[PDB]
Amino acid sequence: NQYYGTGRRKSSAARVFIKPGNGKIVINQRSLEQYFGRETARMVVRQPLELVDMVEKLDLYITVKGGGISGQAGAIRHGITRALMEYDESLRSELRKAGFVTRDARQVERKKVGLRKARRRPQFSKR
Amino acid sequence: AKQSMKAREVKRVALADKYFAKRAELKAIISDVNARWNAVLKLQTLPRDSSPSRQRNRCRQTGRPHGFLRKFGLSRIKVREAAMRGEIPGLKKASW
Amino acid sequence: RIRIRLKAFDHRLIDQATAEIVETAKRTGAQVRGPIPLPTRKERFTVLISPHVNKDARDQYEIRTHLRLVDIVEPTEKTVDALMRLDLAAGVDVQISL
Amino acid sequence: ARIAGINIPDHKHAVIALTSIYGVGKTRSKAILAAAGIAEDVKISELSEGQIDTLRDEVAKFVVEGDLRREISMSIKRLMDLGCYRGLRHRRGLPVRGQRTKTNARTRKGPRKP
Amino acid sequence: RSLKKGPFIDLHLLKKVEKAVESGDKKPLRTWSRRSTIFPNMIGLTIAVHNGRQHVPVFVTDEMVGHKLGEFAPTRTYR
Amino acid sequence: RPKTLFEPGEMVRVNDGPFADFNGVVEEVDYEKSRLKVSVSIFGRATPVELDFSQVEKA
Amino acid sequence: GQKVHPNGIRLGIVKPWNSTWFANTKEFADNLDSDFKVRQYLTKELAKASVSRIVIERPAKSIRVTIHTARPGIVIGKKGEDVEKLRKVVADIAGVPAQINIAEVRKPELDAKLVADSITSQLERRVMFRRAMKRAVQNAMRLGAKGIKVEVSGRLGGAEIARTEWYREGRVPLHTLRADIDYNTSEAHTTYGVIGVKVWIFKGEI
RNA sequence: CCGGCCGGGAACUCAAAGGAGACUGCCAGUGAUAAACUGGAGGAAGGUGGGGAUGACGUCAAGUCAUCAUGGCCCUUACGACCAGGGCUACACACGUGCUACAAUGGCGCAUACAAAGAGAAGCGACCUCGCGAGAGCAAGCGGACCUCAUAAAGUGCGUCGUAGUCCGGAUUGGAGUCUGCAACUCGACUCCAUGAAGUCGGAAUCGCUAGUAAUCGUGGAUCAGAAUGCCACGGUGAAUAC
RNA sequence: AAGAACCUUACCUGGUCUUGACAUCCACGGAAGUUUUCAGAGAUGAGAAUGUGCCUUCGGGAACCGUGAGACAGGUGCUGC
Repeated sequence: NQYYGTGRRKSSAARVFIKPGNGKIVINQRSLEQYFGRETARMVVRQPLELVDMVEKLDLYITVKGGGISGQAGAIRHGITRALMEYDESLRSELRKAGFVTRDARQVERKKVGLRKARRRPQFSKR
Repeated sequence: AKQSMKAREVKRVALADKYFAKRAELKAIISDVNARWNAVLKLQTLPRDSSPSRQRNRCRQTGRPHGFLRKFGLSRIKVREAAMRGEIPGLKKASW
Repeated sequence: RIRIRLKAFDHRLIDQATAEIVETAKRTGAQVRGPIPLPTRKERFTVLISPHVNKDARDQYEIRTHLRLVDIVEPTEKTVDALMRLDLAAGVDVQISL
Repeated sequence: ARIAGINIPDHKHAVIALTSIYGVGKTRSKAILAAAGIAEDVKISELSEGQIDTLRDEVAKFVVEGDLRREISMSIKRLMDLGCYRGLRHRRGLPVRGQRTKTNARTRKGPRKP
Repeated sequence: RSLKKGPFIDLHLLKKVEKAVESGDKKPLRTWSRRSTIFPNMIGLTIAVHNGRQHVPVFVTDEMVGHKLGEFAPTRTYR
Repeated sequence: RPKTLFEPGEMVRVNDGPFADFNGVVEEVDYEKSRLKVSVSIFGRATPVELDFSQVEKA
Repeated sequence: GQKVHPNGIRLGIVKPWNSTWFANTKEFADNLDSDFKVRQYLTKELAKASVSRIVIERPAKSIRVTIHTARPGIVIGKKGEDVEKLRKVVADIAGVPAQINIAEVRKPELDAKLVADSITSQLERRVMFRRAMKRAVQNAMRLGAKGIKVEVSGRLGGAEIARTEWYREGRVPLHTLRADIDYNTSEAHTTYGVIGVKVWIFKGEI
């Protein structure tokens, strides 16, 4: 298949193309280096793009949709796991063992009434 | 209760909507000058209750000054009564 | 080209109505687009339950406008003769567009 | 480059040296900044007469320092001389712009006294 | 603190001030409205501003031109 | 050309269309929209529809 | 005090909405105020007609009001003259053409609002409240509802200290959402004070 | 036009309807051969999957007669009713709640990223022109998956500051645009140009939080002519620790 | 209080009350209305110009407007014990 994006994390659904050769991430027909190359936390989110280990013979074009950067990395990671299962079902045990096939269902909780945030409660005076 | 306030609100809505707000609009577009003033003095002469900003929104069932919800047209307690009864269409308890 | 837009507060009502319009288009035989699901507009109202002092005590409310577009490709005089009171649902508000 | 102040720039910004000079707001600083257009944290050695003349004419063209002290003191003073309440109510020191005085305004009222 | 499309004065106050100038001498012109800017036509007149049951007499000088009638009336009483 | 002059506020009733035997009053016309705004009662339901002389055949 | 309205919590799942129309933001408050005035006129004119629910459904131009009534004869009147006077009346309140249809409330001892106004009118006519409540619960249990709970509140039997007395038979599973529970409240303006009657009737599990 | 833009296609994201799925279903070990517990496979989710809505009989004669209804009592040429200016915004101070701080894990400047949820017709208002600017002029598109609010900010990448009381920004009346012109005096928010206070991490004490949580960063809505640092929602980054 | 510049909005001044701002009646008169002039801080007065259409089995009926007496209104007045 054409290695299109699948897989979701937080508010992100993946839109990446991966194709054989050597790898350099380019986004919206523009470079990762021009956009965000030497960015810190970008190594932290580039590592899950490669944690699927399915980069070693490929080229990367990323224009994923939704969320922020780490959520986008989670969606791209889940997508390369799905691409791997669809391509050959053999590494399903190792991908589940690494924990990559699980969709991270952790999502932000709603603001609740009488509470300033989801769980944070207004300061209480005893007297 | 508070029947005078509803009579007052009736008077302001009647002066603003029907008697005026053609004259007041023409006076305001003259009053902004673009290349003491007669239009401002005529706008002074027009009655005070003709201003739309003197209308205070009131509950249509009770006339409560505070707590009005303008989609329903009622204050919060009457809205809750009609929602629980079923009189407000499509309104149910949100549970997201 | 004649696109019909349908809004309701009840999804069962709007499915029954969009089936009636889609069946009418099929009975004429002109091409129709499907009942296209356009996003539900949800309005949330948070009203205080107590008349007096209780701020934290509130209850939440939602109105859901369900929406569907049917978009008849070819208008027909047999359709236009049959359209009169074809919806027959008070909950469904229908807006045609040429 | 001291014109109508107690502060002379000392290897620092002209715009904040004038800003530390009383009676002058930020826009005269901004205008002299646009006139300069270099780093102003360059040294004060060879202070430029061009900078001295430009800042003097610009503070002269806009509101001059000391009119602020004049405005407060004479507004209080002449409405006291007339006996109108505006001089007294500007004299007492509580803020008249509209700030609450029920629990705040300690900047105008100093430290608390019981 | 006001638009530059127009200066503001009450129309009854403008009429009463121009009648005061046409008379050339007047007693305190009792004005209930405080939201009126002092005109240069007001200088040399005594305008009596309303602040409740007390009655404040304000005599215009040349300084108090851009200011309204209200700031020369004390609204509240303090120790 | 039949009825080439266009008059605002003119009432036409289409027997073939669903608006037959229906009476309505047009208080507001949106000239700034550049589409004729009448609360046309369609299928026995009165809702505002934008309309044009090219869009609907005049009766 | 701590209890949710059963109709309100069940308004989409089991119970139907009383007013069924679509309105945008311009027509919503006007439609609802017209509805409150239509319901108030119909209640006060049909106080003796045993009214249960008023269902208002409008296709924008027209208005249709369906009155659920235990006695259709009194509201229908002589050859529809009474219904025609209410039709002209609802037309003048609504400002749009009206049509009034009539639904018969078979088994009025199961309907909540009807047994509520029965206990309320009895309490006005000085029937003892224990007797009226026991008559209501036994009549509903006899006619075939699975459960009935009747709560009376305030100034009971001409006493200064208010009390709330509830008589319960069968099941009223209020916490479950499937249960069709018609709940209604009626208000008695007795000479010593206001007495409030609350009825829940659990007819089946849907 | 290298803009899905455009033929096309419906394949994905997606929208919103209907289903499937998770029940200790399966396996082991324990237990009493029971309920059940502890692990494991599968699976997206595993043992209330996460959160919401749901608050039993009653308690405090708890709160609301001022949302509305209401028993009794009182006023009815006044305790009714209209108007204009005032007060609810005052201040010797003392508590409870939130904002911004006390910098360098930060400021300032430039360039560049990635979102969700809402609202909108006497409304949302692009675009272009003119303003340091709040804004003004002209004004298309829109009752909305279309147009508009609306180039998210934290993030980053280069500089620069390396005590500066810093952009932390409090402070009377000045110079202005807007709202409604009853009308910004008392008493609007706003780039305001006003002067650059206090504070160098806070005594006794005391509060919130167990995972997408705290913390931090923005966005929207109701109320509303204008008037949030409040309330109600929304997403971004994302801990520490439970012996 | 999901919004105090006026309004909201009770509490000091100027006017009003037997129909009150707000409903229902009864009598009389006038279409309702729109444009203005003077006075006043202002609902308030004091005036002019036009509109008697609409309709009644015209022995004149309207939504209304104003006045005149009584029932009545009106109360964000008290007691959540």
